[PDB]
Amino acid sequence: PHEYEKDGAKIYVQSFATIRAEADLARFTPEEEVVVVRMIHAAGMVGLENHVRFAPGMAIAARAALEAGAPILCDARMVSEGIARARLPAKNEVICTLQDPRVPALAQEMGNTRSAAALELWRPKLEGAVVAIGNAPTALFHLLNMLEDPACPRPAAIIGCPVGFIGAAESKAALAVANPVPWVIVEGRLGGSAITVAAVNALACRKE
Amino acid sequence: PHEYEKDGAKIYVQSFATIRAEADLARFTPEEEVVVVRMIHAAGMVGLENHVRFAPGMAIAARAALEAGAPILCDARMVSEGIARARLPAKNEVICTLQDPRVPALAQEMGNTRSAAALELWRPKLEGAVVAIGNAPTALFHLLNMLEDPACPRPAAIIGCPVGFIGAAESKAALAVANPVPWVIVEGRLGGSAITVAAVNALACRKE
Ligand SMILES: C=CC/C1=C2/N[C@@](C)([C@@H]3N=C([C@H](C)C4=C(CCC(=O)O)C(C)(C)C(=N4)/C=C4N=C1[C@@](C)(CC(=O)O)[C@@H]\4CCC(=O)O)[C@](C)(CCC(=O)O)[C@H]3CC(=O)O)[C@@](C)(CC(=O)O)[C@@H]2CCC(=O)O
Ligand SMILES: C=CC/C1=C2/N[C@@](C)([C@@H]3N=C([C@H](C)C4=C(CCC(=O)O)C(C)(C)C(=N4)/C=C4N=C1[C@@](C)(CC(=O)O)[C@@H]\4CCC(=O)O)[C@](C)(CCC(=O)O)[C@H]3CC(=O)O)[C@@](C)(CC(=O)O)[C@@H]2CCC(=O)O
Repeated sequence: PHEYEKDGAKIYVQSFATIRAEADLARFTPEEEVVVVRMIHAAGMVGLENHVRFAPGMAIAARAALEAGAPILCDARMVSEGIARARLPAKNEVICTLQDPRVPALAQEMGNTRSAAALELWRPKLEGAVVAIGNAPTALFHLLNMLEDPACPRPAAIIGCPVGFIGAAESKAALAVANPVPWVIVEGRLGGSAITVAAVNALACRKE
Repeated sequence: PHEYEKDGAKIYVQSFATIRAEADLARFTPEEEVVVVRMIHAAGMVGLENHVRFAPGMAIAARAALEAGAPILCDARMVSEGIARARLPAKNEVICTLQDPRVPALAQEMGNTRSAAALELWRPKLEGAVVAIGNAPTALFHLLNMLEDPACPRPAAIIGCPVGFIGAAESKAALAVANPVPWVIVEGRLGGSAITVAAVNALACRKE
């Protein structure tokens, strides 16, 4: 038959070692470097690290908020499903409101996407949250506008990594310019649910 | 506030137009070209098309099996959750057995990963299925070995797009050399749940 490596704990260690032998990671602090390594792993793409940007302190702040029990608010089900329940340090809730039966009618009334309208339902869980946006640029731009009101609850951190051709690059450059709360992004068109998940999973647990 | 495009049906049309203006797509048949466009969209990466390979007839065969009610067997929950229930043409079942409570003990006894052991549970749904492997190279290599037995039920098609540094490229090159059933792959390290989902969603419905 076909022969191949079957020890997944070994596969992980090997993957990480290969990435650290090939990637240009010197500019990242130790807390940032672990996140980057996992994002590269998820993407299968050495070179990705030339596009990542963090606010000073973000990685430290996000791991603290998770260790304190913060929820994780996700734009898409592909993000919520990816988060490793085993790695969570404090029984953290993982939330996506996209399929709430109220979202189609709210989106029509707002003249916005479903991805964006569903963020309105995050309000009660937003104070101190870790935000994970892996898909929808409209969700990230709508979140920026939400946070321009001083009465809106404010998250602990935002992982802003939407992907794509229309809106994506612009929404991530606007996040970084606005600097509402500590943030990380993948500049340009690259991003997506896998990279976003990998960032959350890296931040959640001190072990790789 | 921040200004940005809010019509998602418009966003899609624009995304696709941008990809078709930039990407090198001439070698693909019309049925293949639609799949490729959606995979690029999901990845945010023009250039991806230089890595995609299809068996002759795969795209036609996979869309037929779906129109006939075939299930969709998925390695990972990030794949199963991504598939658009609205685009499915014939009430198709979407299945992932990874979290079955029998999988941890079966994997120990097989000396294999959970991703791989969970494929044993696909047997009753495998005849005529569309296989969507977006994550685990071990699952794809284990599937090849499964199919070396003439008694194993055989799928209609395989979308083989695992990602990563260890095993991934090798498992996809082995799929293509073995040619068990019609197939598509992303050669090398790139791949993942988003690209895989996008292939299934492109095949499921004739409208873009
Ligand atoms: C349609 C199914 C999945 C999907 C969705 N994507 C949706 C978020 C829709 N996808 C959207 C757009 C086309 C989208 C992208 C935007 C930028 C660009 O187009 O170049 C990018 C970000 C390039 C993009 N769509 C990418 C993707 N969309 C996809 C994928 C799988 C491609 C595809 O096959 O159509 C792929 C996944 C990217 C990732 O996880 O890394 C909608 C229309 C607007 C969101 C926005 O631009 O901010 C959105 C629907 C809505 O919110 O009203 C989803 C809810 C649709 C559904 O269930 O019918 C839905 C949510 C999936 C989830 O919850 O896992
Ligand atoms: C740990 C959580 C998610 C995850 C998983 N990935 C797993 C599949 C584990 N991931 C695995 C490996 C490290 C893996 C990769 C293989 C190649 C390489 O490492 O370079 C690649 C393919 C590079 C890889 N892992 C990539 C990814 N794994 C991930 C991600 C999100 C990265 C991360 O944060 O660890 C990312 C997603 C890629 C995508 O969707 O496009 C295990 C250990 C082996 C599978 C194999 O190599 O064939 C696997 C566990 C097992 O089957 O025994 C998961 C079941 C673990 C869990 O729940 O504890 C689990 C399944 C996720 C799902 O059902 O959505």
